[PDB]
Amino acid sequence: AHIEKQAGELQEKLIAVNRVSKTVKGGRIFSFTALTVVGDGNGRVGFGYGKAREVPAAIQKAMEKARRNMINVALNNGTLQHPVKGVHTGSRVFMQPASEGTGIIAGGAMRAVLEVAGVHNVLAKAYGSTNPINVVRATIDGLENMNSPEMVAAKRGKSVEEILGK
Amino acid sequence: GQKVHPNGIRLGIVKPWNSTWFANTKEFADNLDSDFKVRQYLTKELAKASVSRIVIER
Amino acid sequence: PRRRVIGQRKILPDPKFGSELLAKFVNILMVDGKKSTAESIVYSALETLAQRSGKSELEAFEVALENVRPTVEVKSRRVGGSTYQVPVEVRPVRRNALAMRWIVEAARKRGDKSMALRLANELSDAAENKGTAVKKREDVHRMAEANKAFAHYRWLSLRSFSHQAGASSKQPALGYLN
Amino acid sequence: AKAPIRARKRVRKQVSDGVAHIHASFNNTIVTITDRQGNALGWATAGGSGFRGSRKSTPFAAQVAAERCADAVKEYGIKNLEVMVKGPGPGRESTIRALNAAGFRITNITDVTPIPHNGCRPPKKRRV
Amino acid sequence: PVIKVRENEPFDVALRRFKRSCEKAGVLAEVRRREFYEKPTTERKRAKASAVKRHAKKLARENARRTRLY
Amino acid sequence: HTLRADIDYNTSEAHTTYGVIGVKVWIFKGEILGGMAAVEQPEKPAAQPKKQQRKGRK
RNA sequence: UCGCCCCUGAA
RNA sequence: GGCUGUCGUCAGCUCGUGUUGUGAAAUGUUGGGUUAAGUCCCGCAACGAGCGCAACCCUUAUCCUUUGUUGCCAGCGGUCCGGCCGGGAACUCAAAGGAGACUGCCAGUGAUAAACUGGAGGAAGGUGGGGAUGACGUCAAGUCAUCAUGGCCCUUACGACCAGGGCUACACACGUGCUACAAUGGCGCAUACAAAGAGAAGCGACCUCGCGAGAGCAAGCGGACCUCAUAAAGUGCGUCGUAGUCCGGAUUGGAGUCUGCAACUCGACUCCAUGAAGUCGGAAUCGCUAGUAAUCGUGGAUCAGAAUGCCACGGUGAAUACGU
RNA sequence: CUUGAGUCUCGUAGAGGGGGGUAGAAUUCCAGGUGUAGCGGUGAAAUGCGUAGAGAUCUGGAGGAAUACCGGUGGCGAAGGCGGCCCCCUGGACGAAGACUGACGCUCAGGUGCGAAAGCGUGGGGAGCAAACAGGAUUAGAUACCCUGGUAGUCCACGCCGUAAACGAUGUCGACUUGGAGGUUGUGCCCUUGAGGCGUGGCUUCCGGAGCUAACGCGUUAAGUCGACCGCCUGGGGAGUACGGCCGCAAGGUUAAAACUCAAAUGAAUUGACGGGGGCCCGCACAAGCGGUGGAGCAUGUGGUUUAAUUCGAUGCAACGCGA
Repeated sequence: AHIEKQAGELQEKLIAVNRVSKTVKGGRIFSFTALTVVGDGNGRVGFGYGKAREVPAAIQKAMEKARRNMINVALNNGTLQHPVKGVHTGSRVFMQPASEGTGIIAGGAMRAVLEVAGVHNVLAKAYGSTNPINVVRATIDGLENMNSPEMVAAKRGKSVEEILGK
Repeated sequence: GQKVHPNGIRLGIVKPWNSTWFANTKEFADNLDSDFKVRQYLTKELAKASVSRIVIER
Repeated sequence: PRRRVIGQRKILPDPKFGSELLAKFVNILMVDGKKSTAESIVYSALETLAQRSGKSELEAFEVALENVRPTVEVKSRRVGGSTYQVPVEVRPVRRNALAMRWIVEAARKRGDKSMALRLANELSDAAENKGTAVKKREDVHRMAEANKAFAHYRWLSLRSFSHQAGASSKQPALGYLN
Repeated sequence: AKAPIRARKRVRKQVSDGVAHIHASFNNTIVTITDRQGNALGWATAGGSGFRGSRKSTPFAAQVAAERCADAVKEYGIKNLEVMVKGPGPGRESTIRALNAAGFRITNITDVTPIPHNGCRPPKKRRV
Repeated sequence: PVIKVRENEPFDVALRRFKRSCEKAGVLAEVRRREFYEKPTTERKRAKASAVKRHAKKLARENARRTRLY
Repeated sequence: HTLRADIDYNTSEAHTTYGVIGVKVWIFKGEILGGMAAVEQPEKPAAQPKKQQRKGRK
């Protein structure tokens, strides 16, 4: 994709951070992996999974890859414009728009991912097994998938032209 | 053990010796001991400069 | 597991036969890696043979040994399809080795003074098959010709036979013997 | 090999022809030459040759038995075979070939072999 | 392992190992073992699995055939 | 294992209250140039067909 | 084809 | 901590970047050929790169170059006939430096690729042979006793020093070696050739004495000088005759030696006597594919003074390998 | 009203169901003949069977059970399930023109019927195989797998029980949504001038797109996208057990808990590891050879034991002539 870490407006942030393992021929190795997001407070948000032998380069590489998995989002107000109740992976995702005068209200991944993405008055919820790692798939289920007033308005405008043409 | 440290001829005719001297028949022992002793006190009393390595030529 | 050809030994001609075959008969009669002490007995026993028998210098060994060597040696390997150990028809080179070895073995079953006199008299009785070193032959060759199930490993081999054209009886094995 | 010799007391049952029965069993090999009047002349088997184990069904074991049998029919004067190969084990051309190479020739290849239509139920046999 | 059809010509070794293929196919080897209806029928469906896959293999093979690596 | 390169190697050790921490620093300064496999003078082949001898006869 | 079991724990 | 063993001299082990997967991860590194080799070639979402293999380093198999003394001796002389002296540097030798081997070349085979099989030239062909080379790691493997060090403990002591004793007890068991059980040998005679190291707390020629070990006398030597050093198996002869012996050598006693301040438990060597078990070893189990095995000596370190050990050096010198 | 459903007509194919006849092969028994010292089994064996004549082989007769090939993801049925051949009675499916009925439909707790195999009752039948059982074998033991026999049973008739990993682990019905290849069965068309060329329906495999899924995969015959109705689940162990009811002749089946106890149980997939899993490739790993050790003595270490001390550490290989 394209950069989401941009001078004078960058909004670096992290999500997960942990270690994972592979069982090698000898002993067992540890790969320092982590999820990140850089925002701008205006959308443009992504995610990356680094692999490293150290925690700093785990976040380095994950923010490289964050820019390579940027998704665009555009909105008005401090809240998302459309509810998306879609589910990606086995973590169940829900997402309402909500009037200003309320917080993010979420302790999971979607506390921080729903901050960087220019939203902070959104109300969201999740069901199913607790697992922050795929709460992050609310990139798919709300930011990537959306509707906007001028999208729906051009449905109503497309139809009129066809009747005239015949 | 895990690393056996191969350096025993990397500092041979591949890179210079770090204490080049000669000794005769009954001098072998003496020259050995005397050199090493000096270096202990030397390296300790100097720490205001960044030691690349002491060497001696006898 | 074995890569490339085996070694070959180039050895000297004898100073009384010119042979490398009967140089290999000094080699068998070496002990403690001494060819010196070996060569003694060899010639000492050559003479013993010449007196006690007719023959020739290349018949005192040769002919006598061609009555000690079997043409089949039975080796070992657990597989056989009956837990059998298979006959192996030996190459003419390995024929030599067997008989040569056995004649020296036979002189350690004797105590008839020296070592020359031992193997000499033995070789004199070994050309008419009335020795005791020719009776070693009569167990290797007796076995082999009275019992066979060949070099096939019967269960493994049979599957291979069936696939190729349909058989259960002996043929080349197309499939694995693994 | 090690197979016994055989002989018979009659030389009056010949017709110059006889069925070569072969039962190439997975655990044995029987070779029996019956006359073409359907009355025995000779018989022989691998176990009587002296073989034991599963080396009673082997090619070698089948040959020896075919030749033991040959000694038991020679005195009548027989020189034609009506080969009846049967059973699943080896020895199924071992016997044939041996006979040919023993002053007989083949004349007929016939099939008399049990083929069930499942009027009896098989055993389980081996399972180790 | 043979059929009733005869060979009347001189032989020491004759063709009778494709009279094996006109009789035996394991039909004298099923007399010492019991099976369920399930067992042999599933095996038949591995010889028609062979035949459908035969077509599929040819597409894969064609790419390899282009280049020389043998 | 390069025999045509200047393989450096020295050690240090700390002696902290956390235990002892060994240090090993291996710098591969050369890569195709020695320091005693290069820059040296051998001697002989002097290329003279006569090997001098004492003369006179007695 | 030659049966053949049994094995306290955190690096 | 440092050091080391270990699988393993294993051909493996990773990583960056991209792509694939929600992820763990994967790809690469897999496949088709091939090599000792993640070796090389081709292909394939892989493209590159690092470590290990290999690589470059030593040494040896040849031939050349220097230098010729304490080493060599042909052509040249002495002779004392001995490289002992002059002469000659040719030769061997030493040991510094080069020449060389790379599937380089020839043919076939192999995708026309790598490679494989024969061939040639050569001292040597196909990782030439042997060293160094022993990865990243795993085993909380060992080692606080080589040394280093966090904590802990001892403080007219657990510290320190000395004389005596114990480490070499002992009724046994196990591991690793060595020596025999013999004529291919033993013993007696005579006789053949070594290499590589060692050395003024040393080795010690010579000559004298001692059965000997060794002692006295003393030259030489820090040295291709001199000495240890007489190599030993081997070899030509004398014998003995298959016996527990002319095999074998344990045990003990007495008599001596040496090195030491002093050799009693607890030094080694020698002399004479005594003369062992063993007549060639079950179940089982281990090493080894060539200058190796086998066997025979020699030297070295440690060492005032103790090698069947370790470490190293040469002599003689195989059997067998169808085949996995 | 006809698009849903149903009927009529005409054909089509099939192991659909039930009943009754009929053929041969094979095993077995019995009888006769021939021939003689073995047979049979196994990795080896043994029990068992044979001179009172077996095994094999041939001829005659009899009986029971099952129908080689056929034969295939081939076919049919609601499912369970259903195979030689023929007749009789009888069910379902599908297609083709039309013709007719006119939502008459869909599903379903209860209820009712159908139920592989074993089992049970009653009566027939009994060859082979085989629980049980008895010898033998393997094993330390082997009440087993293995071998030799062998009873109930399997088989037939009737009734009963109603279970099964009763499976596509996938409720049934209706509706939709890319396709490709094969199989099978109707029917229309095309010089049918080609066993076929082009369609269009029914059924059936394999592949796979989108989509779905946590993934494996499913994938127009869905686990896709919808609706209708019913059934079930709501942590695991406790337990498909107890208790009561119900059903059964019984065996049991059916309905179906709780106390108590635990922080997991579990599914799919990833990498390595292991496999008496497979394939591939090497090494004195084996085969083939050569030489040892364990026997004996001595040398050396260790354990055990003893001692005032036998200073300490190492522990298959990788400790135990090791540190020393």
